Order: sequence, then C-alpha cells, then structure tokens
Amino acid sequence: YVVGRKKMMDAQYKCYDRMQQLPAYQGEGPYCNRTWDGWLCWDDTPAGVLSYQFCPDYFPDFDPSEKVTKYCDEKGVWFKHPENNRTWSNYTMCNAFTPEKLKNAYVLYYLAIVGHSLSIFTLVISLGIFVFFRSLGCQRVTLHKNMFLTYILNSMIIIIHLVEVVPNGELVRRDPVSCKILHFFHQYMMACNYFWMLCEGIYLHTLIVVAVFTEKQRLRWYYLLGWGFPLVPTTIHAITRAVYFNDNCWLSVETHLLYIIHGPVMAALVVNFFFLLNIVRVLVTKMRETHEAESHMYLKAVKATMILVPLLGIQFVVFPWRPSNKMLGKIYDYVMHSLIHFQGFFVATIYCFCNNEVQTTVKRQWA
Amino acid sequence: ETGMLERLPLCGKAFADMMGKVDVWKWCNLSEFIVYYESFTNCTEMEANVVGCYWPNPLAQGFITGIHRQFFSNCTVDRVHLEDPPDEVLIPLIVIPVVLTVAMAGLVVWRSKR
Amino acid sequence: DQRNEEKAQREANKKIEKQLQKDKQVYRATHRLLLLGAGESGKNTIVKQMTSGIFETKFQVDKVNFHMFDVGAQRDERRKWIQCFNDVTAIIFVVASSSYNNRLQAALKLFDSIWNNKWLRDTSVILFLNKQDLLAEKVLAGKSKIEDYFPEFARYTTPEDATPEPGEDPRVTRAKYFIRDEFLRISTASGDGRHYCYPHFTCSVDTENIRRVFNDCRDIIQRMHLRQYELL
Amino acid sequence: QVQLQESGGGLVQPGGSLRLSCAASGFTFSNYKMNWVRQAPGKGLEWVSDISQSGASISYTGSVKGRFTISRDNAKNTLYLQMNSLKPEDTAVYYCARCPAPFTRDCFDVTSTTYAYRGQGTQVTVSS
Amino acid sequence: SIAQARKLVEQLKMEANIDRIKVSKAAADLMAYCEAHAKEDPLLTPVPASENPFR
Amino acid sequence: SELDQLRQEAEQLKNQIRDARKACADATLSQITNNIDPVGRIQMRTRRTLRGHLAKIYAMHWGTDSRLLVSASQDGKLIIWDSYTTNKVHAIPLRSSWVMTCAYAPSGNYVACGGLDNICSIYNLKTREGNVRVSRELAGHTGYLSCCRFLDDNQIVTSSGDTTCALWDIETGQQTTTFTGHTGDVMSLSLAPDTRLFVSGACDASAKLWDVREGMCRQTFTGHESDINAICFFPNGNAFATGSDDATCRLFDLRADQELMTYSHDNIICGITSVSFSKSGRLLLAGYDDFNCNVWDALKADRAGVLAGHDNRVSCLGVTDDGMAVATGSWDSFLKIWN
Amino acid sequence: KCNTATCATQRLANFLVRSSNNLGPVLPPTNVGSNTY
Ligand SMILES: CCCCCCCCCCCCCCCCC[C@H](O)OC[C@@H](COP(=O)([O-])OCC[N+](C)(C)C)O[C@@H](O)CCCCCCCCCCCCCCC
Ligand SMILES: CC(C)CCC[C@@H](C)[C@H]1CC[C@H]2[C@@H]3CC=C4C[C@@H](OC(=O)CCC(=O)O)CC[C@]4(C)[C@H]3CC[C@]12C
Ligand SMILES: CC(C)CCC[C@@H](C)[C@H]1CC[C@H]2[C@@H]3CC=C4C[C@@H](OC(=O)CCC(=O)O)CC[C@]4(C)[C@H]3CC[C@]12C
Ligand SMILES: CCCCCCCCCCCCCCCC(=O)O
Ligand SMILES: CCCCCCCCCCCCCCCC(=O)O
Ligand SMILES: CCCCCCCCCCCCCCCC(=O)O
Ligand SMILES: CCCCCCCCCCCCCCCC(=O)O
Ligand SMILES: CCCCCCCCCCCCCCCC(=O)O
Ligand SMILES: CCCCCCCCCCCCCCCC(=O)O
Ligand SMILES: CCCCCCCCCCCCCCCC(=O)O
Ligand SMILES: CCCCCCCCCCCCCCCC(=O)O
Ligand SMILES: CCCCCCCCCCCCCCCC(=O)O
Ligand SMILES: CCCCCCCCCCCCCCCC(=O)O
Ligand SMILES: CCCCCCCCCCCCCCCC(=O)O
Ligand SMILES: *[C@@H]1O[C@H](CO)[C@@H](O)[C@H](O)[C@H]1NC(C)=O
Ligand SMILES: *[C@@H]1O[C@H](CO)[C@@H](O)[C@H](O)[C@H]1NC(C)=O
Ligand SMILES: *[C@@H]1O[C@H](CO)[C@@H](O)[C@H](O)[C@H]1NC(C)=O
Ligand SMILES: *[C@@H]1O[C@H](CO)[C@@H](O)[C@H](O)[C@H]1NC(C)=O
Repeated sequence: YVVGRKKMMDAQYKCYDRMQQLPAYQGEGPYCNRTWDGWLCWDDTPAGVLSYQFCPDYFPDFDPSEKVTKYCDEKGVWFKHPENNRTWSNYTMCNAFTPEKLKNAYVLYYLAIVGHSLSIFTLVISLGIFVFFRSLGCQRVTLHKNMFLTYILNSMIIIIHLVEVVPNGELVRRDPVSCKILHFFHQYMMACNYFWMLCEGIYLHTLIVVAVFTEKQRLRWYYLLGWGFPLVPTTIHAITRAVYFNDNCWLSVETHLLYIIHGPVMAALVVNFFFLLNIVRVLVTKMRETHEAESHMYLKAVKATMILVPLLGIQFVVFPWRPSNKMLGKIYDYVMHSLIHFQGFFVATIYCFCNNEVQTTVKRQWA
Repeated sequence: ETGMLERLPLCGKAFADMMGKVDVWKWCNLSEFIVYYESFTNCTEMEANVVGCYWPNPLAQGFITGIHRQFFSNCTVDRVHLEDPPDEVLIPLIVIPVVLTVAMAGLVVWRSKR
Repeated sequence: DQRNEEKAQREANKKIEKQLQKDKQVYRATHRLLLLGAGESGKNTIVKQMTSGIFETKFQVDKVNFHMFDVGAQRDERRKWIQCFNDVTAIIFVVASSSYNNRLQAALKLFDSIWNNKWLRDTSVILFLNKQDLLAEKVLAGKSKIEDYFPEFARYTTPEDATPEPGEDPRVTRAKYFIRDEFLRISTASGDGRHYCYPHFTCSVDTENIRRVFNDCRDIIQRMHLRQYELL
Repeated sequence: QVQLQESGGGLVQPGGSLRLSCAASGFTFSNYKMNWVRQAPGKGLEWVSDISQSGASISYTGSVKGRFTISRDNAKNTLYLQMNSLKPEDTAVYYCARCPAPFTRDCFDVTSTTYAYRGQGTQVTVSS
Repeated sequence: SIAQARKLVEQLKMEANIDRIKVSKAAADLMAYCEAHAKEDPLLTPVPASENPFR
Repeated sequence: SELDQLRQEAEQLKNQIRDARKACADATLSQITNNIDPVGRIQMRTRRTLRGHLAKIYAMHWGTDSRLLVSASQDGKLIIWDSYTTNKVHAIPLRSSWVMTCAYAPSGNYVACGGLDNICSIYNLKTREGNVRVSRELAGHTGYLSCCRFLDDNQIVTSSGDTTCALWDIETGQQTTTFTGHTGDVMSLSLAPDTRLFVSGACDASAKLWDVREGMCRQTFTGHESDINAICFFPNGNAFATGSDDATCRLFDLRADQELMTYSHDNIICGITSVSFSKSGRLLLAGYDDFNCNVWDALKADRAGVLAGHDNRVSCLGVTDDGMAVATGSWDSFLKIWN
Repeated sequence: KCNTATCATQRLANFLVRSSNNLGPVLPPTNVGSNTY
C-alpha cells in the first residue's frame, strides 16, 4: 500500500499543479469545474459530456486498459451517486473483469509451463536423433538442429522466468540487475527463435522456388541471420530501456519500446507468410501438371500448409492482433498460448518423429 | 458545511510545521515532502468526516490549492522517468531495425550461393 | 620413435580430405544423365546435335553442368550394367515413334522393365518420342495401318488435354498421342510418387531437346526437395 | 540346370489353330514371369505374350491380341500358348523365355540374341 | 550356327571324361579342413581385446 | 537334321554327366555334418567406418597384409585405406567413373579397376616419384569389366560382360589367354590359392572351373536358377561358393563335380551380391540386396549371424587373409570393418 | 501497450507479477462503490 499511495500522492501533486497553470474555460455554455476526485485529475468538462481516461495503477486488481467514467450534468454539477448523493467518479470497470481474467491467467500460466517443458523434452530427443544418427545429416537437418536449439533455449529461459521471476514479488521489488540480465537473454533467444523460423523459410524458398539446381549453400549467412542479427534489435531495445523506460526487471509491456524487438520479429514472420504462399503455389502447380484429382489437391495443399505453419510461425501472422471483445479475447488467449508454448513440440513431432526418413533410419539402426 | 472552513485551517499550520524542517530549496524536491504531503491531506480528509462532509469538495480543494500556491508556485518539478521517447525518436528506433530485417533476409536470399 | 610415422600418415590423410572436398563440390553440382535410346531411334543424332564401353557428353544450360552418358559397345543384355545408373538425375529414353511397320512394342517392353526395375524405381525418365516428322508422313500416306500393330487404336480418340500443333491434321495428332499414352499407361500404373515420366514429341534436329532436358531436370529436383519436406 | 523345351508346332492351314507347350524344369516355376517370343525368317526376336507368376496378369502384343491365348500350369511346370485363327505372318520359331529373376516386376533381355533362360524354340509354319 | 553346337559336344565330352570322387569323401575333406583350422579362425572364436587390432 | 542331331548328342552327354554325378552322391553334406557341434551365435560388431566415398561403392579388395584395402566407388575414385587407423593412403581419380571392380595386387605395388569403360586400368602405387599414375590400360574386352584379380605384378585375370574371361600380360598389355565358355555376362571370378585354377560365375546360372596355364574349361557347375553374382574359393582350393539372384548361396565341390549344400531362407527373397569364406572355411559370409549380410555355417547350412549396419545394398565384402576382420562395402558409400 | 501475438507471453508474465500476489490467494477487491471516490 506504500507504492500505491506514493503514486497516488504523486498524481495529486501533479493535479493541483495543473489547475493553476491551465487557461480558464472557453466554451459558450456552462461547464464542470476541474477537480481532483482522490484518484485522478479531471480537466474542465463541458456541460453534458461524459469523460474518459484510463484506470490508475494504485491497486493490483485495477486494469490500466479500462476507462474511468465521470459524467458532467447540464447545469455543471458533477454526477452524484443516487445512493448517498456524493460527487462520485465511476471506477467500476477498473476491477470488474480482474477476478475472471486472473482465473484465466493461471490456466495460461500452467499451459505455458507444460507446453515449454514438453517442448524441451521432445526437442532434445529430436536433437539427439539428428546428432547421433549421422546418416540423416544434410543441410536441411543442419538448419533444423539450430532451429531445434533455439526452441530449447527459448523454452528454458521462459520456464526460469516463469518460476523464479513471476511468483517472486520480493525480487521484482528490489529491482536487481540480475533479473534485467535474464530479460535481455530472454528477448535475445526469443528473437533468435523467430529469426531461425525465417531462416527455415528462406532456405525452403531457395530450394523449391529459386536456386533449385545448385543445392549447395553456405550456411554462414543463416547463422548470421538466426544467431547474430537478433543481437541488433535486443541491444537497441536494452539501451533505450535503460534510458527512457527503466521499470523493475523490464517486465512492463505498456512501453512502445517493445516494438524495437517485436516489430522486426513481425516483419520476419510476414516474409515467411509470403514464402508459404509462393511455396503452396508451386506445390499446387506441381499437382496440376500431373493431372491430380481436384479433391486430392485440396487435401494435399492443406496438409503441406499445416505442416509448414509451425515451422514458419504462420500462426503469429494469421492471428497477430488480440481482439478487444471479452469473449473473442478469451478464446484468442487459449488458442494462441497453446500455439505459442507448444510450437517447439509440434515442430519436433512433424519434422523429426513423423519424418519418414527418420523413422526408417531409427528403426533400422535399432533393430 | 461552515464547520469545515473553521477546522480545515488546523492543518494550515501543520503543513507549515514540516515546511521549515526542510530548506527552501528542498520545497521543490519531491523526495523531501513525500511523507509531509500524505500527512497534510490526511487530516483534511479526516476533518470533513468529523462534521459529515465527504473529503473531495470544492471548499477544501480551494484550501489545498491555497497551500499549493504558497509553497509550490516557484518550482515546476517533473520527472516521469517511465515515459516513452517522442515520435521523432521512437519511430526511427522501430523502422530502422525493421528495414534491416528485410534487408538481412534479402541478403541471405542473394548471398547464400557464393 | 615410431610415433612420427602416424603423424606422417595423418598428414597424407588431411591432404586427401581437402582434395575430396573439392571433388565433392564438382560431383554434387554436376547432374548425370543416362541416354538410353534404342537402335535407329535417333539417339545417335541427338548427341550429334551437342570400341569404347561408354561415351560421355558435357553441356551447360544456364551455367548448370550436365554429364550425359551413352552406352556404346555393350551387349543387348542390360539387366546388369543398367543398375549402375540408379542415381542419375534422369534416364533419357529415346523412341522412334515412326518405327512401327515391331520396334515400337519393343521400346514399350524396355520402358516397362526400366520403370518397374527394383533399382530404377526412384529414377525419372525423360521420354523423347523422336522422329515426329517421319511419323506424320506415314499417317498421311496409304495403308500404314497403325491399327494392325495396335488394335486398340481404332477405338481411341484424341484427348482434350492434347495441344495440337497448328496446321497438322488431327489424324497425326491422334497417332502421336496414342503412342504417348502407350507409355503413360505404363508409367502411371506403377508410379508411387517416387519417379515420373516426362514425354516430349521431338525430332532429331530439334534444338528444344537440350532445353527440354533442363526444364524436366528442374522439375525432378523440385519434386525431390518437396519430397524431403514431405510436402508432395 | 535351367531347361525349357517347347512342344507342338508344324504345318498349319491359314486360319487354323494350334497349341504350343513349354516344359520347364530346373527352377521354381511359380516364382517367375513367363514369356513367348518368336523370330520370323530374317526378322529379329519379338515379344509375343507374357503371363505373371500367379497367372492373373496377362499381356499380348497387338498383332496377336484376340487370337492367341497364353496360360500356365504352375503345378505341371508348363507354359501354354493357344494360337487360334493363324495367319501366314505368324510363321516363326516360337521360344519359351523365362524372366531372368524371381519375384520381380521387371523383365529384362527376354528378346536378346543370346538370352540364356530361353528354350531352343519350336517351328510354326502357316502356309497352304 | 552349327559351330556353337559343335563346341558344346566337344566341351561336354571333355567334362564327362573326368574322375569324380564320392561326395562322402568330398564332404569329409571339407569337414576335416574346418576342424584343423578352427583355432586360427578369428571370426569363429571371440578374440580377446588384447589381440584384436581393431579394438 | 545335322544341328538337331548335335542337339540330341548333347542331350545324351548331359544325362551321362547327370548319371555320373548321381552315382557319386552316396551321402549329403548335411548328413556328414549332422553330428558336429554348431558354431553358435556369431555376432560381429562394426569396428571401423570409412566415410570417404561420395557415390555408391561397387567393389573392394583387401591387401595381403590384412591392413590396407582398396575400394571403388561410382564417383570415380579409388581410395586405399589403412583399416587400423582409418587413414586414407591414396585417393586415385579414375578417367571413367563407372567402375565396377577393383583389385589389390598381392605384392601391394599395384591396384586395378574397371567397369563400363571395358578397360582394366593398372595403377602403380610405389613409383619413385611419390604419386599414383596409370601404368597400363588393357583394352581387349568388348563389354564391361565385372571382376579382376592379380596373379602377380605381371599377370591379371579379368571377367567381362562380353561373356569371356581373359588372362593378361601387364607389361605387353595383350591377352595371353581367353576363356570363352559362358553364355551370359561373367559377373565374378575367384582364383585358387595356388593360382593354377580360377572359377567364374555368369548370368547363365552356371559356374566354370578354368585351367589358367592351359586355357580350357575343366568343369561346369549348374544348380542355380538365376544369374550368379558372386563366387569365392574354399580356403583349401577344393570347393567354392556362389551367390545368385535366386536368393540362394550354393557350395560346389571340385572333385565331386556337383553341388554339396544350398544356403537359403524362406524369408530371404533378395539376391546375393557378394560371398566370402572365413579363414577356416566354417563360415560363409554373403551380402544381400536387403542391405544386410548373413553369416552362414558352411558345414550345417545354418544361419549363425547377421551384419545389419549398412543403409543401402551391400555390394561387396571381403575377409582378410589372416581372418581377423571382414569388410563390407555398400551402395550407401560406406565401408564397415566387422570383427 | 504491445498487443501482438509475439507479446502474449510477456503480457501474461506482466499481468501475474502485477495483478496476482505472487500467484497466491485472493484478496478483497478494491471497493469501488458509492462510499468510494
Ligand atoms: C509425447 C508425450 C506426450 C504427453 C506427455 C505429457 C503428459 C502430461 C501432460 C499434462 C500435464 C499437466 C500438468 C498440469 C499441472 C497443473 C498443476 C496446478 O496446480 O494446476 C492448477 C490448475 C489451475 O487452477 P488453480 O489451482 O486455481 O490455479 C493455481 C491457483 N493458485 C496460483 C492460487 C495456487 O491448472 C490446471 O487446470 C491445468 C491448467 C493447464 C492445463 C495444462 C495441460 C494442457 C496440455 C495437456 C497435454 C497436451 C500434450 C499434447 C497432446 C497432443
Ligand atoms: C542464452 C544465453 C545465456 C547464451 C546464448 C549462447 C548462444 C548465443 C550460443 C552458445 C553456443 C553457440 C553455438 C556454438 C556452435 C555452433 C555451431 C556452428 O556450426 C558449426 O560449427 C558447424 C555446423 C553446425 O553444426 O551448425 C553454428 C553456430 C552454433 C550453433 C552456435 C550458435 C550460437 C550459440 C548457441
Ligand atoms: C551473449 C550472446 C548474445 C552472444 C552472441 C554471439 C553470436 C552472435 C556470435 C558468437 C560466435 C559467432 C559465430 C562464430 C563462428 C561461426 C562459424 C561460421 O562458420 C562458417 O562460416 C562455416 C560454414 C559456411 O561458411 O557455410 C559461421 C558464423 C558463426 C556461426 C558465428 C555466428 C555468430 C556467433 C554465434
Ligand atoms: C525437460 C525439463 C523440463 C523441466 C520443467 C520443470 C517445470 C517445473 C514446474 C513446477 C510447478 C510447481 C507448481 C506448484 C504448485 C503448488 O505447490 O500448489
Ligand atoms: C539458459 C541460460 C540462462 C542464463 C541466465 C543467466 C542469469 C544470470 C543472473 C545473475 C547475473 C550476475 C548477478 C550478480 C552480479 C551483478 O550484480 O551484475
Ligand atoms: C549482456 C547483458 C547486459 C544486461 C544489462 C542489464 C542492465 C542494464 C541497465 C544498467 C543500468 C541500470 C541503472 C539503474 C539501476 C539498476 O537497476 O542497477
Ligand atoms: C553488446 C551488448 C550491449 C548491451 C547493453 C545493455 C545496456 C547497458 C547500459 C546502457 C545504458 C544507456 C546508454 C548510455 C546512456 C548515457 O550516455 O547516459
Ligand atoms: C513486409 C514488411 C512488413 C513489416 C511490418 C512491420 C509492422 C510494425 C508495426 C509497428 C506498430 C505496431 C502497432 C502500433 C499501434 C500504435 O502505435 O497505435
Ligand atoms: C492456424 C493457421 C492457419 C493458416 C492458414 C493459411 C492459409 C493459406 C492459404 C494459401 C492459399 C494459396 C492458394 C494458391 C492458389 C493458386 O495456386 O493460384
Ligand atoms: C500484419 C501483421 C502486423 C499487424 C497486425 C494488425 C494490426 C492492426 C492495427 C490496427 C489499429 C492501429 C492503431 C491502434 C491504436 C491503438 O488502439 O492503440
Ligand atoms: C500479412 C497477412 C495477414 C493475414 C491475416 C490478417 C488478419 C488481420 C486481422 C485484423 C483484425 C483483428 C481483430 C481486431 C478486433 C478489434 O480490435 O476490434
Ligand atoms: C488452429 C486454429 C484453432 C481454432 C479453434 C477455434 C475454437 C473457437 C472456440 C470454440 C468453442 C467456444 C465457442 C464460443 C462462441 C461464443 O460464445 O462466441
Ligand atoms: C493444436 C492446439 C489446438 C488448441 C485449441 C484450443 C481451443 C480453445 C477454444 C476456446 C475455448 C473457450 C471455452 C469457453 C467458451 C465460452 O465460455 O463461451
Ligand atoms: C495440445 C495443445 C493444446 C492444448 C490446449 C488446452 C486448452 C485447455 C482449455 C481449458 C478450458 C477450461 C479451463 C477451466 C479453468 C478452471 O476453471 O480451472
Ligand atoms: C469553477 O471555476 C469557476 C471559475 O471561477 C467558478 O465560477 C466555479 O464556481 C468553480 N466551481 C466550483 C464548484 O467552485
Ligand atoms: C441528491 O441531490 C439532488 C440535488 O439536485 C436532489 O435533486 C436529489 O433528490 C438528491 N437525492 C437524494 C437521494 O438525496
Ligand atoms: C459505471 O459504468 C458502467 C459501464 O460504463 C455502467 O454500467 C454503470 O452503470 C456505471 N455506474 C453508474 C452508477 O452509473
Ligand atoms: C491518517 O491518520 C490515521 C489516524 O490519525 C492513521 O491511522 C493513518 O495511518 C494516517 N494515514 C497517513 C497516510 O498518514
């Protein structure tokens, strides 16, 4: 309650400071005089206007994304609650949806831990299969091994962040340098994960659409794009975060500085989306030159698309924006968190366990 | 409501008790009056309830602004410390890594065969 | 000390491994082709367009290296030496379409054995239905009677997918497409998606032949990559 | 010792009929595709008909389809060829050729000049 | 070609005019060879790691 | 008339040979060896793996020192390995990449190779300069070369797809003798321990014993149903084994002039590509098209082990002269040393 | 506010450290009725 009242008394000082400097009202009709209601500052509101500002963050159960409502009557008297007849500001929507949102957040929390733990398990097996069985080695497998390693390190850092930083309010209180260092490596490995999805799409696009006859590429540029370039948006974000928005453990998402990393990530996945369309187009044409049945082409065109969705991160492009509707946003959270935290598991199952060349090699070397 | 205007100035000298505790240059420092401001508003709130009035009201608000013009009219103390850069700085910080992402991707589609 | 002899032997080893890496680049970039035309099928003059047990031919198309091999001076029994070409990019099977009076049935039986051979089941075939100019001259002429050697030709009609050359009468289009579907009936009967037949109506002097092979080899490699990702 | 001996054949009237038999020994007959090939005077060897190992799949060359019937008795190790409505163009030596390898879909070299797994042939002459 | 049937009769008569021992003695000789060299067959008897140069 | 009577005279001769062979089969090899103790489980392990070749390996041969071996791959390379240390001693590029056979001279000074080029190329390993160069090219065969074996540094026997074998004088480069018995492509050949005789299997389902110094065909062995792909002498020179496309291996005795044993299994339906005996001759190792190698009991017709490491068709194999190890080449471009 | 799908994990972690008491028990919600401001 000490931090909540500190920001409350800070906002109050800035409010009473604002009253004496702002110019008086300029409208023709009456108005509602500007006042400090105890939690927020209200500018001069014209007659018959309902104000709107975002909820404060004094209390943990408040939602900073909801709006506060204050109604100005025609005669200039502020809205009075008919129960006790006091000048009252409407804060009901600040914590009205927090009980049920917190209940869904706990399911997404364990969905994230289960998904990332299952991802780590199946990817270190898939990585061990592609390392021990040398006969499966090729340039496609070499890029998969790097892709598999990003998933492992991304899942490991997220699990540590969810078990050591999230349920530890004392650590976030102290704002140690260690939790910020962990955040920098989390964002680096997150960007490495998405940029290796782009490496997979680029390599796939340069084998089927362009550069068919060579089949010998130098992987040094893929390593530079997947492992090296993600250092650029993360350090740039870290420099701006340490200067402009230096919050405790860099846990805030309300800063627009996060798009220094997520912007380039989204651009990398939009490129992958345009690779997928050009790849499915070549695939559909390959089935029309062999005179396939139109019903069979639809079955194979959707199987290839679904196979390439986890590898290229298409689910981030087709559901990029979270809806504002309460019912639409809840099912969006369950769908996306399932697709995000289980992506490593899906990639390992599709490209290692269900891979026919892996199955025939594993069963022969084992038998 | 007239009893409030007679009892509210009681904190008029209470806020001045801790005023001299800090120097005149410390009047603008937010760190110096963090605990003094929460004490002054406290009685101004509790005083209105002793008679029957709610704390946020026009007359006691004028009382706070009266004290706010005698102590805090000289300085303009503003340190957000948790703000985003302007658009002319924030936008290039996003556009430049994005064009470098597309340029690095096109660099691999071009230079991977060499 | 005899430990220096091991250092001298591992010295020659990396000397060899660095040379094999330079040979691995040339080998993996060159695409090998087996030219397996029949006798008097125009296979000899397709190479001419550009004692020894085998003849080689090098040609580049869009800086892509092709190494085409033509079996010469080997017995007519192929069930042993044809296994050496299991990993070629494609087998170029040349057939004299106008060789029917039964040379055409023999070419069909040879194509059947190649298509269904255990070791060539993953090898695609570029079919050159050669001698189209001589085929048209027989259909326009009298008493050729393609139906004698192939009775099912009477109840056969030109399919809709056929793209007829402008100017030629449909009697030749019906003839050359009947011969094409004779081979397609064999290739589409046992193809498990592993290899495909690319038929072409060619003449011995066609300059399209080298580009045709290039375009079919590109499709072959594309399908091989689509097969590695389980997409096709 | 792989041995193929063809029986039947001789002088036939143009339009008549005949039945060729192939006595096979020295191998598991029910594991190989069997063939009939022929060599007309001055002509090369040409494939006439083949039958699969089970006997369910049968193929004929176009010049004899509808007139010739191929069959096999896996119990008697015999390959048969029923030749109905013979023409003067059917005059040739008919050979019984075994496919080179067992349990195979392909069939190489059965019409080659010096193929080993082929009989010495029986003469069929169709002329009045 | 009678020349190929010519050599077939001349060759087979050269093969028919040989002395064939009984399979019993032919089989016992093969058996006796395996018994005498059974100790010096590394692929037959598990060789200790001390001797195996592919250890 | 005349040709048909010659076909009846051949009929009375094969039956007479059949009768003379039937009269010698007083007992079967299985009945003579039914009492001996079986060998048990012969389970070998891959001790070395050679990973130099790019394309499929078609042949291999051990040097007489049981340490150096040469292998031939369709990428156009002859590689000589030190099996003990896996180090490569030479990497000889070939003028024709379609090599189908390779041989190691007993002296160790030369290696040979050949294939679809119809040439047997002799390579000098111990020239005073230091590199490897072509010493001789033998250009007499009208078909692909399937096998070659040095008699010494001056003589080499080659088998070819032209249905003939040939004995070459390496210095002059001409055929000293030609062996013209087979009907189909001769696929393999094996020299007797004393190199006075050699045997070959062809695509006519027959094997022939050849007298080297006389150039005649002593005996002809039948019994197989399809093409003979491999052949190997017994360590005593009195018997030999053959591997065929009929999914069987068969043992033939020279003095008995007939087959003694058949090595087959009902679930084995692929052909045999290579055969070789152990030092004692008790084990018959055969490579198969199903990517595996089966170890047989040569006396009891039992299967006593399997070598199942390779990922593609096992094309060749060979046992060292000291019997310590067996090498296996495959179409997966790998050579595995088993012990 | 980062509303993209790639920020979903970070939005969940930020909501838990801020609106949940270390993933502990429930607390009395902030009273926002007539008696409050
Ligand atoms: C190749 C193998 C495949 C399969 C391998 C894996 C097999 C097992 C996978 C499932 C494991 C599930 C473990 C879940 C452990 C949750 C413990 C925790 O106490 O549960 C709390 C509960 C929320 O209620 P609360 O107590 O009020 O919260 C907490 C309230 N407080 C914070 C106030 C305390 O959470 C549960 O409801 C679970 C919610 C998330 C569901 C996770 C499982 C989803 C995925 C299943 C597996 C899918 C595998 C792939 C299939 C194709
Ligand atoms: C999460 C924080 C705490 C540490 C992050 C460390 C990574 C950025 C580093 C650690 C080890 C590095 C790897 C070490 C070695 C290699 C092999 C290198 O390729 C080769 O040497 C051969 C080819 C291949 O196997 O890829 C490609 C880069 C890579 C995967 C490196 C990628 C970057 C990695 C994963
Ligand atoms: C604490 C973390 C964030 C540091 C991350 C450092 C990486 C961005 C650096 C460190 C080591 C670098 C690697 C050092 C050596 C190599 C091997 C090099 O290999 C080749 O060029 C051979 C293959 C080919 O050329 O195709 C490719 C770049 C790479 C992977 C480098 C990629 C960039 C790496 C991973
Ligand atoms: C392959 C390695 C995966 C490792 C994954 C570790 C996950 C640990 C999760 C711990 C959850 C603890 C929940 C406690 C709940 C309670 O006490 O009520
Ligand atoms: C999967 C790898 C994750 C690695 C995470 C590393 C986190 C390190 C946190 C501690 C850093 C050092 C803190 C003490 C020294 C200091 O004050 O800087
Ligand atoms: C290579 C990783 C570097 C990570 C650096 C994390 C810390 C960045 C900010 C450093 C200055 C912080 C100043 C505020 C006080 C503090 O939190 O220590
Ligand atoms: C190569 C990795 C670099 C990581 C850098 C993480 C942040 C380190 C501290 C940066 C502080 C802000 C920059 C200096 C500002 C100033 O000049 O005052
Ligand atoms: C083909 C290139 C695609 C590039 C896509 C880049 C997307 C960047 C998005 C940045 C802004 C995100 C939303 C901000 C909304 C707001 O500020 O009001
Ligand atoms: C949850 C993931 C959903 C992903 C949905 C991806 C939809 C891709 C559709 C691609 C259609 C391409 C049509 C090409 C037609 C043509 O060949 O002209
Ligand atoms: C194509 C992928 C990236 C973009 C994803 C969709 C983003 C749509 C954004 C539309 C509204 C932009 C302004 C939002 C302002 C706000 O509400 O803060
Ligand atoms: C780059 C190709 C992208 C294809 C998919 C684009 C989907 C865009 C969806 C935008 C609207 C999402 C819902 C917004 C709801 C709302 O806030 O009112
Ligand atoms: C990979 C894409 C998966 C998409 C799954 C969509 C599931 C939507 C939810 C279905 C059940 C709930 C429906 C609620 C409808 C409503 O009340 O608005
Ligand atoms: C391959 C992963 C698929 C995951 C699919 C998850 C689908 C979840 C759909 C939303 C369920 C919402 C349930 C409550 C609906 C309601 O109350 O109206
Ligand atoms: C297999 C990958 C996808 C997995 C998706 C799992 C979705 C789980 C949805 C659960 C909906 C109901 C939540 C009830 C919460 C509660 O009341 O405790
Ligand atoms: C708001 O300010 C105006 C301007 O002086 C004043 O007339 C009005 O009374 C004020 N409102 C209240 C409630 O005091
Ligand atoms: C509240 O005060 C207003 C003053 O205009 C009055 O009209 C209304 O009746 C009052 N309501 C109650 C419940 O006291
Ligand atoms: C407060 O706002 C909500 C939503 O705008 C509304 O439902 C509620 O009625 C408001 N409260 C009062 C007292 O009008
Ligand atoms: C306000 O005063 C009451 C009683 O005097 C006390 O309990 C409370 O802690 C005070 N609050 C502040 C912020 O000083």
